[PDB]
Amino acid sequence: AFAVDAAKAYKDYLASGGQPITNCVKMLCTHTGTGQAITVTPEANMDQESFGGASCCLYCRCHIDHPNPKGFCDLKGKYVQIPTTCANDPVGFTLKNTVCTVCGMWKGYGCSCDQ
Amino acid sequence: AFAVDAAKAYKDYLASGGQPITNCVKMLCTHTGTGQAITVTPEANMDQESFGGASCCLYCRCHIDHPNPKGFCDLKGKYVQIPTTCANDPVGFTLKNTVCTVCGMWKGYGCSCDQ
Amino acid sequence: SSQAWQPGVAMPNLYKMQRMLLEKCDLQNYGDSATLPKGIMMNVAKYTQLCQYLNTLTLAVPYNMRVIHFGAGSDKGVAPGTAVLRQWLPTGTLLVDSDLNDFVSDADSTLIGDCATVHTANKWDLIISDMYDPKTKNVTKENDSKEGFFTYICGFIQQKLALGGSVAIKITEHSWNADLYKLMGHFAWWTAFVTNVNASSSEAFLIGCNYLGKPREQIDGYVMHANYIFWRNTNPIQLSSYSLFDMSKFPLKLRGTAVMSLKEGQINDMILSLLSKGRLIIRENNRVVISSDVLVNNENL
Amino acid sequence: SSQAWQPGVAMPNLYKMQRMLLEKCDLQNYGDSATLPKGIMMNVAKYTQLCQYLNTLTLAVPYNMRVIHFGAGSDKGVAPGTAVLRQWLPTGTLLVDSDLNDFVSDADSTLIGDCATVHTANKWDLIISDMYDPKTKNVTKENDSKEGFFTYICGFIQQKLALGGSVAIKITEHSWNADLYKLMGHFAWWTAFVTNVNASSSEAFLIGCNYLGKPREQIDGYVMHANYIFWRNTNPIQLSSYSLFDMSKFPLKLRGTAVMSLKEGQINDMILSLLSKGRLIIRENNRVVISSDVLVNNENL
Ligand SMILES: CC(=O)NCCCC[C@H](N)C(=O)N1C[C@H](O)C[C@](C)(O)[C@@H](n2cnc3c2c(=O)n(C)c(=O)n3C)C1
Ligand SMILES: CC(=O)NCCCC[C@H](N)C(=O)N1C[C@H](O)C[C@](C)(O)[C@@H](n2cnc3c2c(=O)n(C)c(=O)n3C)C1
Ligand SMILES: C[S@@+](CC[C@H](N)C(=O)[O-])C[C@H]1O[C@@H](n2cnc3c(N)ncnc32)[C@H](O)[C@@H]1O
Ligand SMILES: C[S@@+](CC[C@H](N)C(=O)[O-])C[C@H]1O[C@@H](n2cnc3c(N)ncnc32)[C@H](O)[C@@H]1O
Ligand code: NA
Ligand code: NA
Ligand code: NA
Ligand code: NA
Ligand SMILES: [Zn+2]
Ligand SMILES: [Zn+2]
Ligand SMILES: [Zn+2]
Ligand SMILES: [Zn+2]
Repeated sequence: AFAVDAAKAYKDYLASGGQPITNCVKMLCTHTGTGQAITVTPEANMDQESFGGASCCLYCRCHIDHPNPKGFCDLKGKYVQIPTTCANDPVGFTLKNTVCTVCGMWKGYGCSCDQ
Repeated sequence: AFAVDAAKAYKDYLASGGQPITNCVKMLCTHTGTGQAITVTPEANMDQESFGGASCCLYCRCHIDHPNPKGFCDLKGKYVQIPTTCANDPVGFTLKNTVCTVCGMWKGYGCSCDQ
Repeated sequence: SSQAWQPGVAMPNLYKMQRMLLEKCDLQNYGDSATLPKGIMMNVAKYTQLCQYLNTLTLAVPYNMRVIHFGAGSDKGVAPGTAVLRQWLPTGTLLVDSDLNDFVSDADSTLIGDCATVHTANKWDLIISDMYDPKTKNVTKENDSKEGFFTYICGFIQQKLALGGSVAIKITEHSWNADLYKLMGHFAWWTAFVTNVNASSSEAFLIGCNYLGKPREQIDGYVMHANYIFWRNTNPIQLSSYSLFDMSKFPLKLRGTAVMSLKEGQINDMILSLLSKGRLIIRENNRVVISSDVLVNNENL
Repeated sequence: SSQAWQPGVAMPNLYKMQRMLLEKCDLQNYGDSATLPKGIMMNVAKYTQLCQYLNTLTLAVPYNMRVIHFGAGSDKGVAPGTAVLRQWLPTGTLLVDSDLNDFVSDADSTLIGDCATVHTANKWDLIISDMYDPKTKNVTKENDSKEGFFTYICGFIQQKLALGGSVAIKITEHSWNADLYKLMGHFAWWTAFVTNVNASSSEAFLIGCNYLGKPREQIDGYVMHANYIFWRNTNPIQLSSYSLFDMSKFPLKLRGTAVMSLKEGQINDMILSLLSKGRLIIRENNRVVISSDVLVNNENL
């Protein structure tokens, strides 16, 4: 019944004042993109930065298994858009937040399906 | 500065009443062996069980990196002798205990270099 | 009745000489289970008894022996059989294992994926296979020779087993292959061995002892499997774990068997005789390099 | 002076035609650094400018393009260059990368180990290498042609690059190989390209554009490297990151270049002409399978 909870470990490490994971790979892009959360190519808008997906995945970066039963990665091989105000901690951001399955924007950072 | 502490996670999981990791590979042997902690072949004495090393390694079993800088495993490819009274939790035992570098017995379970 | 203190029972020579038709396998003690020592898994007991039986044959045991083990993972994610093989084999023996799914192992190297993706430059002294697909136990369809991983194994033996080397390949009533039986005739000796702890199962290990690289005898594989089932159908084997309690002579004795590099033309009758007796291995003695093929593809857009 | 708005500077043809002796490289602006956009790593900027320059050449861009990237890991454990390559390449492009040490990557498949252990069945449309050993920057010893991974790369190009494909191989003053320069003459066109963000370094990318599989011109590699250093020594390049701010035309245009399977005898002058223009790729179109050799050994007793 034992499984390491890396997600909770990182969350608690951040709460206690630990420095966010660094060296996430920020891409050059137009910043005139769709603003969707996770895309096949950088899609940052004016208020976002785009990063290589693998480098923003806690499981990829920590060399641990992915929480999927198939062990598949949401981010590897794609690009993740992070709000510029949150780009000091892309791993934290992707961990804590969730993508709307309807419009593809980050819930609470672009999703407007609630009106 | 962030690193998962699987050793502490397992220790805390055990403290809280979680069931020890199962399916450690117990070997058939004479039980007339040297009783040393970690050996190239099963060396259980009358008061020990011998297990395949990899299956008693928290890092091997959890698919996470080994705490060595080179990532080398103390147990993989060898056999670990566990006191019979402790054989319900070989991963816990090897994690919590330390091998005497002089005689090769478990400190406090065979080591008598202190007299 | 002495069989209960043996590690298992080998198919008696007279049954090998028959010409039976294939029947359904009906074991008297199907469903029964032997009583294992406290806390010992079936697969540890099974491999222990297999190794105890192999101790009675003329295995070549060279310095820097090379052993590969297919089907080495369990549904528990560990490798019980590999751990018994490593206990059995001399210390320092190069052990490689493989399985379709991920598992943690005591082998010196583990390859994950279908066995067909496994490639090796060098030759081996001993090949162990526990590969098995339980889907084959379909009693409602005819029982024909199977391909799949058995095709790989036959090719691997002909291409990568050293002369003088040996094999043990797990089969069952439905998991079997005619060419593999035919290939048993390319060894100095062969049998089908049933472990006493698993005697209520149609499982056996097909053992080829001392590889000769050419037919020593012609074996029809469809007939031989029918002979094997006939033997199993008419000779109940009493479940037993007795041999598990005496491990004092378990270690495979390091015979220091000689390794020689030889070419096709130089394998005369004197060499063949040495091979047949477990006194010689023929293969290069280079370093051991292995790899698994990885299929690459990009599933985006 | 317009060079500052380019992604970099390519070695001018007249310098390629010289016959200089090899000198020490002395860059006017050694030690200076360009001012990168906020939070952008040098290696992202470097690969972006390299891809911007490659956009000006006649690259073949087939459907289901195949790209392999050697030296793809950083000391940070991630793969910045691979991420830029994947941004640049059409979506769905098969991307494989490799490095000596472990790293996490956006490539479709990553192989860890010395490049010499990397094997592939299939041919590639584009080969990128950033392999580099900083130990070569030893100024106190003579500067001779280097082997090591350059030997692998030359063989990989001759054996595994599709006709019509292209390469970009990182070199420096001391990290270079004469045969690789010679091999540049087996492409329809070649250059040494210096990125504007790294112009204070003797680094360049040796680019072979549209592979022809045979010498189109004879190049002495010792002389050509001397020509390259002469150019660098006499043409200061102003550090610049200007081109990083305009990415609207960055994506490699999917030209749908035709792929054909052809045999040695059928490569006439019409085909060669098509290859030379980036209008044709010649290789099988099977599935992509890769592997890395693993050395096996048992260090017990
Ligand atoms: C005294 C009393 O009440 N006993 C009645 C209950 C007996 C229960 C036991 N499961 C049994 O013996 N049976 C009952 C079947 O009807 C006959 C059959 C199918 O041939 C048996 N059987 C033999 N070897 C078998 C199989 C078999 O299915 N399979 C799948 C095999 O692989 N093997 C090797 C199975
Ligand atoms: C106005 C004022 O006070 N400036 C004085 C301070 C200048 C500092 C700067 N580091 C420099 O230019 N130097 C000073 C050396 O004495 C001359 C030398 C060795 O040739 C220079 N240099 C040129 N290209 C170089 C190298 C070099 O070492 N290496 C290793 C190269 O790879 N390349 C490509 C290095
Ligand atoms: C009976 S289990 C063997 C368990 C293992 N020997 C042990 O000691 O517990 C059979 C194994 O064969 C493997 N197998 C079946 N078909 C295979 C194939 N085509 N290639 C590789 N492995 C295969 C399965 O994954 C399964 O784990
Ligand atoms: C300049 S770094 C490249 C970093 C990477 N391209 C990036 O985007 O940041 C050079 C790399 O080449 C690798 N390398 C050097 N020699 C090698 C060899 N013989 N085989 C494989 N990789 C090698 C080193 O491990 C090193 O990480
Ligand atoms: Na079966
Ligand atoms: Na053998
Ligand atoms: Na250098
Ligand atoms: Na190309
Ligand atoms: Zn991931
Ligand atoms: Zn939405
Ligand atoms: Zn371990
Ligand atoms: Zn001691």
